[PDB]
Amino acid sequence: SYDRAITVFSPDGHLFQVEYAQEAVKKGSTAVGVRGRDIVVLGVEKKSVAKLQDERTVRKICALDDNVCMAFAGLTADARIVINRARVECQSHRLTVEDPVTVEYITRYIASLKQRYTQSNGRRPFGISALIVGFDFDGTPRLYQTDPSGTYHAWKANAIGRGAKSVREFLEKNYTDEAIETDDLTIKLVIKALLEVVQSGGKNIELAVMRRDQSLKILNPEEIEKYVAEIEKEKEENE
Amino acid sequence: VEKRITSPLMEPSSIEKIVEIDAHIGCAMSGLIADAKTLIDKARVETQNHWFTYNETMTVESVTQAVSNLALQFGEEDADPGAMSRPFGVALLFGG
Amino acid sequence: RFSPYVFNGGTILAIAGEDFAIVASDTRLSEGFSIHTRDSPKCYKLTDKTVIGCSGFHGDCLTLTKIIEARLKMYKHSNNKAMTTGAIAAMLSTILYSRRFFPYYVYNIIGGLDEEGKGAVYSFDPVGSYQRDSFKAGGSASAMLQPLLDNQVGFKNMQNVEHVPLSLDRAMRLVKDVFISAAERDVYTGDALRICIVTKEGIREETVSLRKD
Amino acid sequence: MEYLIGIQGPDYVLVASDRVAASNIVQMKDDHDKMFKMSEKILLLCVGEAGDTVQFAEYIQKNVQLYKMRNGYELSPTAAANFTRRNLADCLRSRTPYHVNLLLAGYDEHEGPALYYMDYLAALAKAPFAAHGYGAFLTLSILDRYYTPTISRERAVELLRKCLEELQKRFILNLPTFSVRIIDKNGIHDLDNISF
Amino acid sequence: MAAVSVYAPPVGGFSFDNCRRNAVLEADFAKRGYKLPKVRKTGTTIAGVVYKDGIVLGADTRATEGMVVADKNCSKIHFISPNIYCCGAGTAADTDMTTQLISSNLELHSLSTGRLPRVVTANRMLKQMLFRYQGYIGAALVLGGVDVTGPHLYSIYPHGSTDKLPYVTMGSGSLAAMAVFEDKFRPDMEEEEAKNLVSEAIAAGIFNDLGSGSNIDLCVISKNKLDFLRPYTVPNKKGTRLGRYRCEKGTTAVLTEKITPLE
Amino acid sequence: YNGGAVMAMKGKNCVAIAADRRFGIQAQMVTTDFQKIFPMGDRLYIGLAGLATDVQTVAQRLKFRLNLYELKEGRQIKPYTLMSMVANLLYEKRFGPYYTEPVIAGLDPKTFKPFICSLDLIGCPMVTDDFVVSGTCAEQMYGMCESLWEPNMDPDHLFETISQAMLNAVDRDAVSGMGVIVHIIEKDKITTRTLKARMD
Amino acid sequence: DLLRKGFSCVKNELLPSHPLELSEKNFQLNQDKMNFSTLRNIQGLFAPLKLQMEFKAVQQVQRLPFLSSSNLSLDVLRGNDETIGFEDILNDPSQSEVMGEPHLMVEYKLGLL
Amino acid sequence: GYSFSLTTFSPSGKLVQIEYALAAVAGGAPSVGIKAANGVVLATEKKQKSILYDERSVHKVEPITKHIGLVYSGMGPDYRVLVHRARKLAQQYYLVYQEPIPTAQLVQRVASVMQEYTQSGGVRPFGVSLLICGWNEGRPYLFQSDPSGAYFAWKATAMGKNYVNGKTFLEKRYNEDLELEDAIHTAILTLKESFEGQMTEDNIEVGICNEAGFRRLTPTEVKDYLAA
Amino acid sequence: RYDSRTTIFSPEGRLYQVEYAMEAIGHAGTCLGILANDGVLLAAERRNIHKLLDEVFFSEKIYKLNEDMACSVAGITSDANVLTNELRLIAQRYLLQYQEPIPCEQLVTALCDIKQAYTQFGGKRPFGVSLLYIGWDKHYGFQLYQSDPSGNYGGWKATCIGNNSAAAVSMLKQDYKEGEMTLKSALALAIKVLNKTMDVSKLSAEKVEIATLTRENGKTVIRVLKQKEVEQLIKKHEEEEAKAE
Amino acid sequence: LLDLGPGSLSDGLSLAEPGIEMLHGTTTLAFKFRHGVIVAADSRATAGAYIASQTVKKVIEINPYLLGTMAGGAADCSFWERLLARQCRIYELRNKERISVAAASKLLANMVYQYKGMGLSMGTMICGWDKRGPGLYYVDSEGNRISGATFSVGSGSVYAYGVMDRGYSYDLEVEQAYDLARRAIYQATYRDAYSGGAVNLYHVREDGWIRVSSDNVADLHEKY
Repeated sequence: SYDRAITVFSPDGHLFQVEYAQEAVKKGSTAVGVRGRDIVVLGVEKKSVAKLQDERTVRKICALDDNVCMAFAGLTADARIVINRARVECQSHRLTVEDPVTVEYITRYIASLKQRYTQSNGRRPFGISALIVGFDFDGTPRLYQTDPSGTYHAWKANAIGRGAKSVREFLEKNYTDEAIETDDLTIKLVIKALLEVVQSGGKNIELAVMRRDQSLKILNPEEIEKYVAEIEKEKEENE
Repeated sequence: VEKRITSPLMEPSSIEKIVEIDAHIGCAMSGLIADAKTLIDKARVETQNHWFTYNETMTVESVTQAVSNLALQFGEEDADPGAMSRPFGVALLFGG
Repeated sequence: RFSPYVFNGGTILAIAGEDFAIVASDTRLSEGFSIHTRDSPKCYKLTDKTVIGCSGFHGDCLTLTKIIEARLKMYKHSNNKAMTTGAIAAMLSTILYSRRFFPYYVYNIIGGLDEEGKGAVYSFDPVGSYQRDSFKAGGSASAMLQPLLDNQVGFKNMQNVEHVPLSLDRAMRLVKDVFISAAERDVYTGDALRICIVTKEGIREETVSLRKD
Repeated sequence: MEYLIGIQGPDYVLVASDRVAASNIVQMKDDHDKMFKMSEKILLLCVGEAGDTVQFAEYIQKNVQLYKMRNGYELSPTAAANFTRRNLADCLRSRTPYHVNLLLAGYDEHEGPALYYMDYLAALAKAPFAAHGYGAFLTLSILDRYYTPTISRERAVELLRKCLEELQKRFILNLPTFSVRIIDKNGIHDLDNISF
Repeated sequence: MAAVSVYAPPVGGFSFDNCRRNAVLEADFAKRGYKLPKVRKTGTTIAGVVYKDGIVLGADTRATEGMVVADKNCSKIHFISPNIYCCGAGTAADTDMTTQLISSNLELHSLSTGRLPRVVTANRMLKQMLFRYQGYIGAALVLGGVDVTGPHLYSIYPHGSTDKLPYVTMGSGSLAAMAVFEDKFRPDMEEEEAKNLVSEAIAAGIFNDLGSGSNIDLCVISKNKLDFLRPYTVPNKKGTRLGRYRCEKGTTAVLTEKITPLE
Repeated sequence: YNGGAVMAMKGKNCVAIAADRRFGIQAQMVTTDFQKIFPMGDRLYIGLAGLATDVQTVAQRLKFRLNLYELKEGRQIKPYTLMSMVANLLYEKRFGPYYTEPVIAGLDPKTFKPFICSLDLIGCPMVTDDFVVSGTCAEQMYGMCESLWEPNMDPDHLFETISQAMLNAVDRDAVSGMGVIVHIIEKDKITTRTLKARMD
Repeated sequence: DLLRKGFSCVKNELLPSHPLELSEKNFQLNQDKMNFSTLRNIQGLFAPLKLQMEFKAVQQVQRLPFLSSSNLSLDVLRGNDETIGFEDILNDPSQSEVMGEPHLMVEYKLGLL
Repeated sequence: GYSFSLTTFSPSGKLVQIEYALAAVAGGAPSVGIKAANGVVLATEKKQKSILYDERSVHKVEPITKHIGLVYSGMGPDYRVLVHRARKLAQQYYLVYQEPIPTAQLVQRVASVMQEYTQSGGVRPFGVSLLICGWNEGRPYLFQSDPSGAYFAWKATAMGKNYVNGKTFLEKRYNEDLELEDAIHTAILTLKESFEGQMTEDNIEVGICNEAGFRRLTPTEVKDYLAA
Repeated sequence: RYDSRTTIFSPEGRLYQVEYAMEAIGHAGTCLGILANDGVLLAAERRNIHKLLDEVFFSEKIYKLNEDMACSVAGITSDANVLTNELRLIAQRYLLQYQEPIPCEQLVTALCDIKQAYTQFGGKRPFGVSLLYIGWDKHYGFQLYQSDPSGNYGGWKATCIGNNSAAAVSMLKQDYKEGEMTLKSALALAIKVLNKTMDVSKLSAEKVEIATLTRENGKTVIRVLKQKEVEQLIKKHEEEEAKAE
Repeated sequence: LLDLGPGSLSDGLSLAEPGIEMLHGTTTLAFKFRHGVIVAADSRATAGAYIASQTVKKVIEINPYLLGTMAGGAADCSFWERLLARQCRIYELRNKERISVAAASKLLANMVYQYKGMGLSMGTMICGWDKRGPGLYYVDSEGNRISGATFSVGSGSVYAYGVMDRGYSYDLEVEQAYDLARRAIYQATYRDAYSGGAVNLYHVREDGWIRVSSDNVADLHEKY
């Protein structure tokens, strides 16, 4: 009847440790994913810059296969475990049903793994939510969102972690046909959405994008810093 | 069944409230759909196993009986492999 | 050093008409050069509409017929209906294949009525490849029986002959005569002839005599 | 059987395999790509008995890809060769290994080109050139004859053509086409099939 | 990186796996090949007596790989316990490892007990091990020692059977050694007499057998003294070399030379 | 099958370990640079001889154990202990034998006393004072070393003796040869030479 | 019908590698049965029930399977604290020499997979 | 609170169950170990006070191999189990490597075994701390094993009850220059500083370890030593 | 909801057992590592200050995991021993597979997987040990890595774990020649850091365990600094702060 | 009680002369011209020298997307394509899209790879019209899984190879391809002794196979 010992239903039925791993992703770094016509974008803020930290090892935008890339929020260690399992699953599926795995299939596998740590008083639930995004073999963009409970609803434009509804409900009124027609136009959408909750500027706003049939390509503060280049893209052409 | 979409950004087709157990059984979910996903998997696997062993279409009553057989294994943790340790959290409507 | 198998002999035969399905078998149980008994029928009644007849190694015949009866009862309990003929045949194929690497040295022929009441006969092999046929024969004497059935039932190799539908009386005459012929040349066949007539009104059994030698 | 051949030059690796997949006195297919792409710069020529070749090659390919995606960089050719050897050696026990004769050919940005020979017992050995199948006997002398450590790509390809022509001249089996790829600083390069 | 494949190697202890490779690598047999090494037969004439107040063990020191004398000073009197010794015949590695493990077991026993171990204990351990292993561990041992209950002499056969005798002989030259004992043995010999008898008995197995012959070892175990006489006698010496082969410097040609200073 | 031959020789504070260089499948030379002498320490080498598939496995089965030993205890291993764990590794597969016969040769790290040994495929410590041999050419090395060996040979004469033993023993065996490698371990330095052998 | 784990099959293997394959690999359970039959026959059913009952709760909490374990209390419950055999020196589980992913090995212990 | 589980770190992050086994050791029977320049002496305090108790049966300074011995202060049965498995470990190492086990390796393995009970749940940590002496290629060794699994190398230390004052007593009484014959005497003095009962013949058990290996002193030799 | 079972999420999201595991680290000896252009050092405070102790052998908190990379510990020292053994075993296993020394991230992640597996399915105490890793590999060169009982980790250019960690990291952030410092300039910096995180007791070579890693002649060198070098470094920093007046 | 047959002995989850037998399969065929794949096979199944049946449907009807083929051993095939059909249907249920021919062939090959050299005698040939185009694979008992334009397996496979190769062309209009398959199977059953009966003919067009005809070789002999 309490928070306690996952395998218990509340007298209403709110089996609580899942309700808390559900709320465990309210302290992770905000993650955003917007799916365009020919591009899928995946942006994560990093307001733990910790200047003397190697920006490469803390990176949160992981890749699951040639056609699937992943973001998350919450307990990083659980995320690493589930990402390792998902990568092994992608390769195993390509070994037996040889084809690039559908974004649907790997999303369902991750959700099933998350769910399988909800029975069996046993384990504790994974404390992360994932934004599975990628292109499928038939050539269409996808975007998915898992939860510690196991639900895997697929969206068109998402946000998890700190400031969840802030980003999402900003993004309610900004997803349109004239936001996915051209690629950099799609990019500027996610940038502005993250800037709504950003730690005041492009402080390690770890963006990675994916166009059709090529790769995951983490945009990085290049000699041009497309990060900043686009920050004052919007911050010039706002007026 | 009502679907109760939360936000416009959500794909309606993603919300999976009516599934195809087989060509002649339909199912409706309500509750912790995380559990419905394993119950429906059990139902589909059982229907196909019955068709494989017995060259016939599995009757609806037997499908729901097998799915119930997946339930009622609430606590038997002496039986180690992969038990629920809890009742499911879903109510089902097998039509066929 | 131990032959897990032995051939007990025995012949079976099935005919599928329009309203019936004859299943007949000799009742001589043999081993090597000895007659264990002369009154061991090799046709078993499964359901009011389906009759199986096994031949070959007798131990596996007993075990298989008991497994099959148990499986019909389990099906009746879980699904709340008696199995159809086709379902029983598919089950039997599955059961036989489960011992692919230690086969059931039995030849099985299912004779009975399908869902619509027309006759149907299913013929098997020691590891469960079944198929629907209008008639069949298996066991030691199958090689003697099958050509004659092809001639008289399937009208093979005859020209300008009216394809009369096979009547129950003519089916009984044919089965009795083919086993009279078979008892003459095959040493494993004789001493009696249990014939099961599977119709819509139940299963009635006729038994006649063969050469006793 | 079938035929593999590999040549290592200054800064490249040339490999060639037949395209015939026979099942009996008949050949079932004549476009058999016997060449598995481990990574962007590694090629794994696999031959041997039917069934085991494809399964073992698929296993190793999936593992090299899995390592690449789990880490970000890629297995070096010597690493891939040693890992494959460890995998094949351990299966010389239960699942009656797999009689897969391998020929791993790859390039590293750091170590230069590499060619590894592997019998069905998992006996790894780096070599400047090698070959498998009964055809190896006929071609290895010709390889010994005109091979120098310093060979331009065109000289290497005409040497391979010499080997294949003589294999056509003598070898009793019918091997009409051979797929050829070269491996250098820029990925894997397909070359025009040598046909007769 | 702890790769996901075998659940784990949670149980060591005698592989098998990797035996079908042995089964189908006829090579040595059919397909020419035949490098395919085979094992050993060390322990070729070992003998023991029970003199008045102790045990005298003996053994030759030749170890033959195939039909080539591999070792010329292979010790075959193994140490079991400060008062128990054991000669070893049969396959070499099996005898070695078996005696070492039994010594460890036995002196753990004597350590926890706090008194001198009895011979019968070692006899039981060896018997039960060999019987457990169904005789595939071919290891013929002559067990000898002196506990509080007087001298004891056992002869353990590979299959598990053990025989307690006043005198035993084992090895390829066992029969030739048994001849001396059956003709010269008396109960209640003195130390020097028993040593001479065993020396002759092993000497019989040296000159009159092919699988044996080298220096002679003895182990005189008494109630209070333990002399591990090694080597007790040098009957055979290398024939003096007449030529002066004496490879000179620069005689061999060297293509490449690499030098590495270590310290 | 694959072939192979290795020896060791003791001397005046110096040992010599040698090996052929043929890696061939049963008739067919494939490479002439197959490694059979593996460094297991500053002055401690092991030479394997047998199946190439098991030379490559035992030498890596044993490097794993050796590295763990060294890290756990923090000292370079004495040759005798290395000898004793090869017996364990080999005897582990008593009924599944690793078809190889290692020879271990080196110097004691703190005493610089020569040490050599030889093991059969199931593991039987055989410490000798003059030399050990292994491989297909089993008789030929025995015959050569029993004649050329001398005690208390200075390193250059040791190198001459082991070089002649190799060169004249592998030349009389079809499935071993294609050059000879020789390592002379001293209290100060390691010399690795490749000798001139018939390449037929 | 899968892999990425060595295609767990061994169906070709089936027959033991030796009359000394299964027996020597599982002589621990064989000796357990020997002693239990010795105790069921002469001492009672209570003694085998005690041994099962205890051996259950000496293994439940030692360490997670992906790490090495000593299993102390089990050894001095059977006579193994002063009897040491070939299963202790050959390929000790401390240097298991083959491991998988920790999680994936600690779940099957209970039997999730 | 929080002092119940052995698997529950305190909010202060300190393991209270192992915190308690230390108190059990500190409530045990005193023991002293000294490293002399050529050997090690272990001396311990006997609770077999009543005349009915025997010395011919149970011993505390109890050997592991030809050159390693232990002494404890804590719960006797837990000792006996620990010494049994230390003997296992030494013999395992001796079979694997034909070499007497180094003292440090035996200490590390025994400490790992002891820790393996500190983090398991449903068991308890050993209620003993071990003092281990050894002799390996010409230098003495002395180690103390904490119930948490920690192990330390001491030139000289005291343990069991009233150990802090025995630790301080050894301070201005120990140095490089002392050697085994004098080490015995100073260890005896360290014991009687807190013996509480004015020792006689077998109120104590003493062991030594020079290259002649570990050896337990017979009561006559201790009697010789108590004469001065 | 509370501090139990190491597998319960409090009603506020925080794994209280792990938060308590990262509390024992705040009591162990201060340990810091600094990354330099030409090498890596790993200094540590050896809090076994008692004088009767012996066996100064190579380490009390500075272990070596393979031919290339070394480790440091902080926290419950027995669990640290277990973890170091597991690290050595994993490194040897990777070397056995691919016949190359393990890249540092490979081993760090392999260990963090176990350490997280203990903060999940279980019922057992999570490993209360926070580590530091120094090593080399051909993929990225010199690397430094941290770990918490939580299983988290991260590559750091210069960090510190243990007692007085906050002040040390603050001084390191404000004090670091990031990307353009040589080795023993970083050694002087490390001495300054430890001089910041003293107890009352002024430090001396009897209270410090500096160790260094170096890229030389194709072989990796981990030589723990001896007495004389450390005392000389101490006098150097002492004069430098003296004239800093 | 000794063993006392417990109950239904062992039969649970079977899904993954003296008894030694399983009938036979023979002379199948398929090629992949521009208008889709067509599959042809005879209808005969022998047992030693004795025909057990003349009406054996050798073209397994896996699902209305995809066909199989029996050859080498009748029961082994029938069972393994039946289980493959089960797996294909489960996949189509879960992922809501028909499984591609490449995937199904790999499923069957992996399923049959286990039991390697344990006695299976499968000679299957998967056919279908997947998302990528026509599909055609030769999955057999020893693990071969090869695509290709044309195939034929069975005791009389070689004769079919002959006639089919000299008749084949990728730009072959439909009704001529029908006649080509008829002729190839008829010649194969003319020479071979183990092949006979009726020449079944399937066309794998766009979505959905269809059945072309089932002519008897006795009538074809008169036809030619």
